[PDB]
Amino acid sequence: GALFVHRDTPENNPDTPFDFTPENYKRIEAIVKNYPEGHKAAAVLPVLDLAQRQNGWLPISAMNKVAEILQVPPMRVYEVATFYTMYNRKPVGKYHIQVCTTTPCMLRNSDSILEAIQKKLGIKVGETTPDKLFTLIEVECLGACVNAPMVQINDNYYEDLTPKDIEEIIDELKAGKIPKPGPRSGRFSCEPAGGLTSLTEPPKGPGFGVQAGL
Amino acid sequence: EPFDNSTYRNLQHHEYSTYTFLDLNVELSKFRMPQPSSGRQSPRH
Amino acid sequence: SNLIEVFVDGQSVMVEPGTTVLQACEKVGMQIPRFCYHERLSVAGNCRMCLVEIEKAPKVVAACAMPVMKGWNILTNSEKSKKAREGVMEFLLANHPLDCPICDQGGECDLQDQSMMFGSDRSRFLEGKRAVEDKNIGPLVKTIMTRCIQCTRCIRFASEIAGVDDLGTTGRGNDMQVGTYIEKMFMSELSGNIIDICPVGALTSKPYAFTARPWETRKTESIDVMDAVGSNIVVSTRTGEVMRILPRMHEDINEEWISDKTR
Amino acid sequence: PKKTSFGSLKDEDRIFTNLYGRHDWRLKGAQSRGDWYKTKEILLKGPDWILGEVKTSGLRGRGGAGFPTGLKWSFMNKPSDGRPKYLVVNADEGEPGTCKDREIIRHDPHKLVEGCLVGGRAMGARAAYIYIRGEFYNEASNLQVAIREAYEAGLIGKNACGSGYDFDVFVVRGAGAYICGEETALIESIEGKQGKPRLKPPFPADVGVFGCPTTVANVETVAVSPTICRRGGAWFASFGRERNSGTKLFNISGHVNHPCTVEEEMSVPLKELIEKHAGGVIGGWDNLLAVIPGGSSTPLIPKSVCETVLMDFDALVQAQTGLGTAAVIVMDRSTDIVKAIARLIEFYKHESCGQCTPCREGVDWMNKVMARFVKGDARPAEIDSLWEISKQIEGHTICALGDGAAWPVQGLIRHFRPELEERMQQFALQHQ
Ligand SMILES: Cc1cc2nc3c(=O)[nH]c(=O)nc-3n(C[C@H](O)[C@H](O)[C@H](O)COP(=O)(O)O)c2cc1C
Ligand code: SF4
Ligand code: SF4
Ligand code: SF4
Ligand code: FES
Ligand code: FES
Ligand SMILES: [K+]
Repeated sequence: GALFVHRDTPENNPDTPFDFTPENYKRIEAIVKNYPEGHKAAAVLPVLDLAQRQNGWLPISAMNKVAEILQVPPMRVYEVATFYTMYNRKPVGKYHIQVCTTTPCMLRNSDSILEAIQKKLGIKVGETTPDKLFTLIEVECLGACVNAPMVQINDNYYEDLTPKDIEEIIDELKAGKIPKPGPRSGRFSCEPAGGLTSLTEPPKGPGFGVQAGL
Repeated sequence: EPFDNSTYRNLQHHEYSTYTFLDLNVELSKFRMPQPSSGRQSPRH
Repeated sequence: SNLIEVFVDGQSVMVEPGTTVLQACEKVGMQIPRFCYHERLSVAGNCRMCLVEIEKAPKVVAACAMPVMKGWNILTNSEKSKKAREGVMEFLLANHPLDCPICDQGGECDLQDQSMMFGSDRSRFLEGKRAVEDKNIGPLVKTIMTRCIQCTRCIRFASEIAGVDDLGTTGRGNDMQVGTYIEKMFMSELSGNIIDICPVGALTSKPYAFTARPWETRKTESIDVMDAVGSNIVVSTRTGEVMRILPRMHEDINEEWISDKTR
Repeated sequence: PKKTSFGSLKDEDRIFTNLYGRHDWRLKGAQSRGDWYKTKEILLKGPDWILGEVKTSGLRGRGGAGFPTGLKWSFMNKPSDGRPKYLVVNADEGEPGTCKDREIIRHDPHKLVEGCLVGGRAMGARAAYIYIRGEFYNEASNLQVAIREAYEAGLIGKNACGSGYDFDVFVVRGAGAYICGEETALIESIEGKQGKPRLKPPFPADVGVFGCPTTVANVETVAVSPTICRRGGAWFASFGRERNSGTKLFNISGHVNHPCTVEEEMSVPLKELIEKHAGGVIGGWDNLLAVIPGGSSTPLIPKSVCETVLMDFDALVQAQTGLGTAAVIVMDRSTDIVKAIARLIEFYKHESCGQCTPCREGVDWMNKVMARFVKGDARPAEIDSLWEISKQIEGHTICALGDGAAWPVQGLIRHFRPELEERMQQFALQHQ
């Protein structure tokens, strides 16, 4: 529903048990030290992201706990969590399925990919599987537009997707095998399918085209 | 050592972890010089 | 010596450098329409109604934030500015709820009055309006958040004149809502002042809620006695009864605010 | 004296020789390809020479602005004022059709950090905050690996490249937003608050990140900055039309046989670029219906304009559009133009930060109206109403997102109004 008002529930309550592991704590202080002294509030976005990693989804306790360590008032922490899309204020199921639906990737029939996921999973767009393995939602442009329709499984890009190719990806996740990041075609990253129309010569060594002066 | 233009040697991103970005950021902290101080400890303090 | 010179509607005006366009226009007497810009609070720019045309300049500038410089002719009543004001208000009234007969701000609503002066006489918005769930922030403040225009005046007041940071804006886009996320009463000795700064009926007073209309009350100046500060107030009386105690302006004693125990 | 037949660049002058990841993207490969070479001499030349050679290069902002990058970077030639000086590299790449920033980061990151290093020296900055978008986690980790390699090699850090300068690069990840691509919003999001853009009576050169001076620069612009220093502005100025120099990347996507990326010389014919690098429009060039020149913000142009138009700033400006980010999206005759544009407005509505009224309410209103247009449930008078609405939000918003969302509607209306008329008539007689 993407509602922006948190109502207290037994699952998501300010008393929900959450904290930071000691390894997470040293990561947090390294994050804060990246920013100038006196403006440690700048670490809100990365630190709040850290709470996401060790919890999957951040409850209100995680957003409160971020406020205490960073001295930021909880209201400002709540603003960041609701504004940015990645922060999952509601629990998600293991592998997060993000499908591009913007025009450049839809022009190459991205809905076929979305339909293929819908058929294999059986879960309608938006909800989560009963075994909490896949969470299928649609997302806007993710950069890789020159590549064919793609997904954003957890933290991996799977480009040049094709309706049967994503069937292989889904069962690999169902069996625990990790699909290889990258396009599911002959193209490696972004090169033309037919062949390299440029950069077909060894790059020139140091000093090439370098003026006398510098 | 050829002009192996048919190989995508950038495969290191495959075997990455959930904490990889923050991990090597922590290891990278010692190189960073001391940050400037704005005086007060916080804009509210 | 530092005073730079500007031309408000052509007439020369002496302005301290760093003065915003809006204050320069006020020097002549023209009051630029505004929603977000409150004099005491900071300047934000969400209002977008303070837009005005600077002469020989293609882009309409926001008078609430632009500092003037040498030789500027602030064309307040230029056609481009008037088209800008009508456009901005059209967006404001696009999703506003039809609550004027039942809204306490009726008769003293800045959105209502600025619609009469700087705004169109109809609507071309044949869509479905938005609705936002109400929030509770205490037994003092009426909160009909569907009428809010996200001027962030309440947010600025809470974080500047009140000191407590519990009012904010959650979400992005048109679905952005101003409130407190987790349910919590906005309680402070200056809490009731958010009723005054809010230009619409989104935040009104529960005790007085829909018991009188602004055009029918008689305003009588007086001095508060609840505290020793002696804040100047405007006691509004109708038919020999007391409904509202509104703050007055003194710029020394109470600025533009009163305590809740006063109100 | 004039290379009128602009285009068909050769591999020698290409900047990102490791664009497709066909060579070692670590420090060893980058130095092999010609990176981190005589960097100290660039540092010792002095910031004035770095700025001066950028003006000679005529480099324009390759991020959607096209500003005279030399003039912009000259804004911190002012003396010190106690406050620290900071540099910021934009790496959000949230505009649809834009993929160039992703490729340089994950295939030639060492050029980027060197770009921050020479860029910071020219502008006197203390550190560079590369704001990579949150989705590019693998790219960010790849970027940090290069940073660690540079730190160990002594190129960056205390006494950077053995030149006395102390420069650091913090790569800050995003949390998911297209508005974070905006410079002032990016400055805002770095500070930790909501990613709403800030008004500019002030400018990042004076007030910026943490209040200190800053300058948001695109990844491509900073990446090519060191090579400009090595090869000179004269070498860079040789390519491209006047005021249109450089070798801007191109992200071709849509209804093409092989959508791809190529670093082609600027002011290239649009037909030529699609034919060879991309492979031509699916179903032949005659199957083309419309093309997005430089991303969603840039208005579309029909095939008639597509017949002969040079891919640059000025040539597209007189073609009722803009270069933007050089994100060429083609749309064949099998493409529902109205549906495609409605999706773009849907993307903009889902990405507007909601701060200013015209972008908060106008884009949502334009989304609802365009949705009716796709179904045809409207009247011909609504087309004119959509035109007026798009103009009302144009130039009245805090950031250029409102103008970035109004332009596609203006582009669609002025080039495909008969298509809109036919659909509404089709809806009318069907529902009789
Ligand atoms: C909505 C919006 C999104 C933008 N996204 C980006 C972006 O992803 N990358 C970028 O380099 N510039 C982006 N820009 C442009 C920046 O605001 C800014 O003009 C530019 O980054 C400055 O660097 P440049 O001169 O090298 O282009 C965006 C602007 C707007 C209004
Ligand atoms: S706030 Fe103003 S416009 Fe809205 S219902 Fe009340 S009187 Fe009418
Ligand atoms: S509740 Fe009132 S003061 Fe607060 S943002 Fe909305 S209109 Fe402004
Ligand atoms: S145009 Fe949209 S994104 Fe930009 S400041 Fe205004 S509301 Fe925010
Ligand atoms: S278009 Fe599908 S990711 Fe941008
Ligand atoms: S008064 Fe300047 S924007 Fe509202
Ligand atoms: K009010």
